[PDB]
Amino acid sequence: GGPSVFLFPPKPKDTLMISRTPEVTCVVVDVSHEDPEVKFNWYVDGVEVHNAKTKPREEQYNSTYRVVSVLTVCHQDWLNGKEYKCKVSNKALPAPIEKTISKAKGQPREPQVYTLPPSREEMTKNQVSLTCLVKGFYPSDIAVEWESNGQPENNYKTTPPVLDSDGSFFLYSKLTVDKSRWQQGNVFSCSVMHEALHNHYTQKSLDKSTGKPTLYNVSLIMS
Amino acid sequence: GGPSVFLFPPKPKDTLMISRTPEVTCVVVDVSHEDPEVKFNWYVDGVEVHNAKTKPREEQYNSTYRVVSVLTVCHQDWLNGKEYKCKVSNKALPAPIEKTISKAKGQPREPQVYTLPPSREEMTKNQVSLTCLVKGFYPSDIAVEWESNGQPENNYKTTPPVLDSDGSFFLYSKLTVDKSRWQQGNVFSCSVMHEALHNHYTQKSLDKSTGKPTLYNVSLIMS
Amino acid sequence: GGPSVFLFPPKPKDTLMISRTPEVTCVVVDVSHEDPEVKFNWYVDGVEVHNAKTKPREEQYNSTYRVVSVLTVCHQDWLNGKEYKCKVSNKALPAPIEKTISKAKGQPREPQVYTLPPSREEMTKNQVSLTCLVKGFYPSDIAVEWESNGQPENNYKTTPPVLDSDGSFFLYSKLTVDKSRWQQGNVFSCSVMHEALHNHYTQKSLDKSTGKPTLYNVSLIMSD
Repeated sequence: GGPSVFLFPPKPKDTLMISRTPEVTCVVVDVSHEDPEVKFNWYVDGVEVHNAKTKPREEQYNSTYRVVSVLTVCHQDWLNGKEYKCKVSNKALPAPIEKTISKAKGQPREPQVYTLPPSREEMTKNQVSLTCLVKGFYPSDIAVEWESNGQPENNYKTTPPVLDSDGSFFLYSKLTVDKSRWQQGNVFSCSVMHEALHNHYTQKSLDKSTGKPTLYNVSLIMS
Repeated sequence: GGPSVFLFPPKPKDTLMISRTPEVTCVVVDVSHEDPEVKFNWYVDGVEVHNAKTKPREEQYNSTYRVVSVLTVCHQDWLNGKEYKCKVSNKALPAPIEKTISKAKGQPREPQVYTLPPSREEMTKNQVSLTCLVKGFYPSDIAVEWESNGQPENNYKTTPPVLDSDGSFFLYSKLTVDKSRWQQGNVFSCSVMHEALHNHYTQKSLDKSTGKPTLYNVSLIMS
Repeated sequence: GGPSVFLFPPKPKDTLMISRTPEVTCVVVDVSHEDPEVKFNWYVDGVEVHNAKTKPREEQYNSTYRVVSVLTVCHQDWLNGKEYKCKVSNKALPAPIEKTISKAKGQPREPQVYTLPPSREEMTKNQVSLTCLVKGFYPSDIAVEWESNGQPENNYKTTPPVLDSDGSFFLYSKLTVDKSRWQQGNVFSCSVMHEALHNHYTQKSLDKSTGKPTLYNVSLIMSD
């Protein structure tokens, strides 16, 4: 098998709340220069799709030759768990290689999201870090975005999911903001989007005064 | 006999979010008995669509034939506000009739969502009323839902949108609950889905913490 | 072709206000211009009234005429719930059409009125909104009005009544004002008028204080 097939699965974030149609690419890399032409076929539930698209070939700095294809896929189709196959045939390869993509067949798990107020030591520094974690989701396809007024901040960072003993997944998201803005009591939240969650959207509000509502500052004066 | 043709827009809750399927339909009422079969044609921007289907006709109490045709739509297709054409052609009908359905054009305005605690006089009664209002949205298409941490409820009523002095619509939603769960400190969240909102979703939660006393307290002195 | 008579029941605020008690409106549209004569009849409790009032017809572009007529009758007579009948006769209609209008029949219920103070998040906005909700009134006849002793408020918002699960009705009244006026402890109330309510008037004034345990934030002074 001379030519190789590189499959790019659709972005888990893209298939969520509608921004653009997710794209899956069945790129053909390591194509021999003797026979640049490649035969490409479809397999979707036994019926060929009518939205076939192709892109011009690109030649890299090295000897590797790539052929790239693009698609449009409806959001509801991916959630249905349909089976997809892109078949690549070439003269150089003796027999075709099979790489089939489909949604994971696992039991959905409802995830839980929590927020942690910054520590006192972080108050010493000029930057304040806000952390929120999401845990208990069996599928690895999830999105977390720190949402504020107007355009969301791009400073947020998300760690990859880590497997747990129970078989679920957990991850953290950290956002660094200015120290001065923290005392203003601005609203902060990290929206978590998962397929198991209701409406695929959940939000948790984090505020300085929400950590502890206990009454304070009691003064007594005796003559 | 010249049957009447009625057009209906898809439910917004179908359109703005993913899993629920939005279908467009153009219904016919008072179809002549001579030709019960009615020819329906679906056009999207002047393009034929093969995915549209028509349910079989049924006989009603008023002896009037009703034929319903549904066409699947994409969320981005309705977001772009593309024109849809329903063409009705019948043997009894002397001339086919074409109807156009399109999204209303307007300036998207971000709505503000607030929650009001129950009144002191109202909490004495067995039933407790929780109100969540959304204001300042120019389009008339908006969805309001009530839920808690456990599961969504169903005893919620949403008032129809009404005009304002500026022109932006505003409305309220009321949920009736028991005092036993309300006094235990249960979160209640109203979710608003609007086109102008970020990710077409915005949740506002209540933890019965409204009217938190200030940190400062009145000093006590002795004479 | 044939004229169509639309039913406009009296607005309960019209019944409540002294000046507009007697007015009852019959409205007819799609009147053919070929026939100039219009016959109007009022049947109160099954009998004809001697006096009548009818304004001149209004011309419409689409070969139609609008006829509005006013009948005078005591407000207490309408409050009794007796049926009223409007008859409109014209040459275009082969036979006269009789329309019956009456108040909704049902068990009267005493409505409940509650005011809500503005949320903390709203003082960010320049304009502050006050809400007064009414609920649990089976009849659709209700009148909610915002009132202040210093000066009546120009702004007034009211949603249409919404049917409840038990069969009653509920709605809200909204008043937007300035932050300074609300902070200065201005007196606001939502007068509610219903047929079942005693004296047909209920006032629920809203106070500036939110009932928080600490609002003074000023050290007290002891004097013996």
